[PDB]
Amino acid sequence: QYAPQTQSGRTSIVHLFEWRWVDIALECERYLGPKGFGGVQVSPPNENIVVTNPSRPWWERYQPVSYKLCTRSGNENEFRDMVTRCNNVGVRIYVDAVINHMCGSGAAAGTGTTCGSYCNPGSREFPAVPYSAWDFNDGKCKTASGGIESYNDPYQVRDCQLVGLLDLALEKDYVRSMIADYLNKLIDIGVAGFRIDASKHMWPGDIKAVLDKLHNLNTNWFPAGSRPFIFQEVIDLGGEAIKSSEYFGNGRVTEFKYGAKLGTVVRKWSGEKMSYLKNWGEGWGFMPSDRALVFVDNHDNQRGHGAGGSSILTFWDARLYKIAVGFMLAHPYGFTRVMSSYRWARNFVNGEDVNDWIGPPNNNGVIKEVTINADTTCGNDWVCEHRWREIRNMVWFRNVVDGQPFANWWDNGSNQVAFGRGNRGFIVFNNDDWQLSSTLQTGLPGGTYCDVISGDKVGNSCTGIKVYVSSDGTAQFSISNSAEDPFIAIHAESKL
Amino acid sequence: QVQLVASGGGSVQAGGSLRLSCAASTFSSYPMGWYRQAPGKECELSARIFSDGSANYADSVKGRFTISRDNAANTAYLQMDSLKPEDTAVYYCAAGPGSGKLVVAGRTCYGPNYWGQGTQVTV
Ligand SMILES: [Ca+2]
Ligand SMILES: [Cl-]
Repeated sequence: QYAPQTQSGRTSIVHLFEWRWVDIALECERYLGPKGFGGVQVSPPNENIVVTNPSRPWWERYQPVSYKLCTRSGNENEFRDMVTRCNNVGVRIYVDAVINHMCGSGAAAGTGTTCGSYCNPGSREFPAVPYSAWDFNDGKCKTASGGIESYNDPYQVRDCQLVGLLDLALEKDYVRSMIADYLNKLIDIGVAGFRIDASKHMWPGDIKAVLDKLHNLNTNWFPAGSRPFIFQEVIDLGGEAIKSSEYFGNGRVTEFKYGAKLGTVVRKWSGEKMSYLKNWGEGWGFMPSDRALVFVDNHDNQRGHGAGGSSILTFWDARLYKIAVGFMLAHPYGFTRVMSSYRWARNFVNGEDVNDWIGPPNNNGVIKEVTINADTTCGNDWVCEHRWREIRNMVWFRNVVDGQPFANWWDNGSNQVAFGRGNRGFIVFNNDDWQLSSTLQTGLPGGTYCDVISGDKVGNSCTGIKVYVSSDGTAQFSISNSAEDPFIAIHAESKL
Repeated sequence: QVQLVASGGGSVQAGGSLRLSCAASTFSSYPMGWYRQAPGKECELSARIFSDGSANYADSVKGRFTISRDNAANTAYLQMDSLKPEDTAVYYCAAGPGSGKLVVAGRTCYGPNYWGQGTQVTV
């Protein structure tokens, strides 16, 4: 369950937050495939309750009402078409699995659902699954309010209701079997793995129970007994009863310590210096690399009050954002996930964005298609960070240096740093307020390389900065602190 | 419940020395550091010691301060030699896995999760 199952050589996945199935299918063929992306993490493909107040927030999709593959992203055959078309071009699909809960206990009764299924939250009624009141924990919780009141007690965070969400009784075989049925159908459709949403709120044992019921991957694209990729969402920044190391037995885990620590470093807050990133990795208190799923930001914390507060960098902070994403991508620690989001009107009142609920680009609830401009950027308010040359080329960079050891670290004692990945790639950063001028050993074979951050190798030419490494592997680097993108990168396949 | 109690501190003349101590009742297998907050100034990381023993040092203290741990008593240490009046500020002991924050004087310090009450140093 630890292996990503991506096509050999592909080392990252992108979160196409709220994209429609028809757009992802196309995106797979027109771009993800050609650009070496390993796979896509899609938003919950199961039916959820419809929220009109606020008007269709993104989070309504974390309130399941059934497991019918029917949502604002698309129907089941659209979903199927997408999995077939992405796999056929070497791009895996990973489903966001919301299995710890159904919708909010205080929702109205009726069919106000993405697929018209009926449900009565008040009575724990979900005929379309079907689930009854005895399929929920209600009695098992011991807090007075029935909700989570203290994260210092593992029992209530796993047996009580997260923000009113009807907590599913995952200890019951009936429940585990029903969830496995949903995930297995997905597997049979072609899905390569899952993100286990809100793992923190479930017992590791119940997870295991469900996981062990899962089928092997679809032999149409994978070899025989291939196990699905499992990466559990556990927000562990320390200071709590629950720790991520408790779920290592089920698969990998989201290391939120990563994005928090890196954001601070790159932002140069609290006296942090990039030169301190020499021992980046487990050394910094992080979980074991082969258990980590890393990212700079996620759909949740990029909205601020998530895991990491304002230290988390996002596309709003473009310049610095690209440097962090680039450092993570060049560095060997963990398995990387890049974020691809959508724009919305932020409105911070007393330190909190009260518009952070706003859902994906839409025309009266109907999600907008993702339009591609000739310059390869996206339209209709989709940010498409996964298409910024700076990030796109670094995903290629990671693919190219795969398996190569961290090497040739250099730093100017302040905020200028650089390192290599064996003899296949080198990267330099200038995060100081002054010019960077140095002759560094790149570990790369002599030659002329295209800087993949300022340009691209097209035909027999570079569109941007050219770096010349002499026979002895050294090269002169010059980056003004005022450069558009204060870091250069070159690799085996960017060599002219 | 973890509690980080810092010791040492006080006033001293320029060029003098001070040794700060931090006790913890949390073990010591993750990074522990020392931050300092001067009046009206941003919070700054002074020195950090990683599990393996390697350390980070603010360029302005490098060669003048020496961070260390004991393990045999769960105590971290920060020896401050050749003190300078610029070193005047409140020093906070900081430790733990993951990350946390310290909200002081309207400013927040992103760091190690657990902080100490802060000891006053004056040069
Ligand atoms: Ca639960
Ligand atoms: Cl996540």
